[PDB]
Amino acid sequence: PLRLLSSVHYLTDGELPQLYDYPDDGTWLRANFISSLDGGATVDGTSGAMAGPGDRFVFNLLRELADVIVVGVGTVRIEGYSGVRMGVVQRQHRQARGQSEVPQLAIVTRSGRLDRDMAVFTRTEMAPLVLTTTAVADDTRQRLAGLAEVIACSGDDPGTVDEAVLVSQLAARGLRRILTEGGPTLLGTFVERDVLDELCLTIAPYVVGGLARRIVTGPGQVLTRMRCAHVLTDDSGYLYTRYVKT
Ligand SMILES: NC(=O)C1=CN([C@@H]2O[C@H](COP(=O)(O)OP(=O)(O)OC[C@H]3O[C@@H](n4cnc5c(N)ncnc54)[C@H](OP(=O)(O)O)[C@@H]3O)[C@@H](O)[C@H]2O)C=CC1
Ligand SMILES: CCc1nc(N)nc(N)c1C#C[C@H](C)c1cc(-c2ccncc2)ccc1OC
Repeated sequence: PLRLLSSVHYLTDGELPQLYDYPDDGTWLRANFISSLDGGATVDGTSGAMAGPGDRFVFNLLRELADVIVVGVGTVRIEGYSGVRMGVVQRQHRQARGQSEVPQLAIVTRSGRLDRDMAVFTRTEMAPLVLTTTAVADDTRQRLAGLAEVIACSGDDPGTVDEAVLVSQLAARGLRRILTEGGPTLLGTFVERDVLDELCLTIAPYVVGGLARRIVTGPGQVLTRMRCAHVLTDDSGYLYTRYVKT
């Protein structure tokens, strides 16, 4: 029943994006996270310490393929969260794929409490989207006029975000190829409401002890079965995996 894996195939620079192709139609919510061997998501608050050149490469490539990046407000506040920086060649490939110069950025909040002076608003080329509830949308739209387009993503309850609606709200705006990179609360909701189509997980060859939290936090408890689509590796021992529901 058991089969041993090993490096069978070197990936040319055009084969690697075909592995991470989005579906030709429909909407698709992809998660990219990185994790240690013992399920540690962070090393002293950062996740950048476990990320080597390999992971970074896949990380930027995934950004290059996305119409939009969804991020929770907690992650966006953290020390050195930039605006999405597309290099000159990345912008080229995106144009050849008919996408815009840079992927759009969507910030999720239930509270609507974002500042006019946040890092995310200030040095991003293009004005980010704010995904929040019906309850707070209008006041948030006012408080951030000229910084962000504020979009209500409530379903049946005006006091919260319905994650399936969030996703549909993005598709509505031609932003059907979605990517999320954190934080663990947002991913938590995406998993609990079962709207996560695909998980891209980097397994860093480290153990970090028991202090770090997982790539997912929250009260949720589910058993979502996924299919292994591929596993990649480099000389440093990392595993770059792709899993699809169901
Ligand atoms: N796994 C990794 O690799 C990552 C690890 N981290 C680490 O984890 C910590 C941050 O964790 P967290 O604060 O959970 O990161 P988040 O990005 O998940 O911040 C979550 C915020 O998003 C808003 N929100 C509103 N509706 C939703 C919804 N439906 N789903 C999700 N979020 C929603 C809330 O903001 P409001 O309160 O305004 O409603 C909530 O507080 C940091 O210490 C950082 O070091 C950070 C990034 C990625
Ligand atoms: C590159 C790290 C990383 N790898 C993988 N496989 N999945 C992820 N979700 C993240 C991540 C991350 C968080 C969002 C993050 C990355 C980076 C970052 C990404 C790429 N190069 C330098 C920094 C900076 C700040 C960050 O949070 C504050």
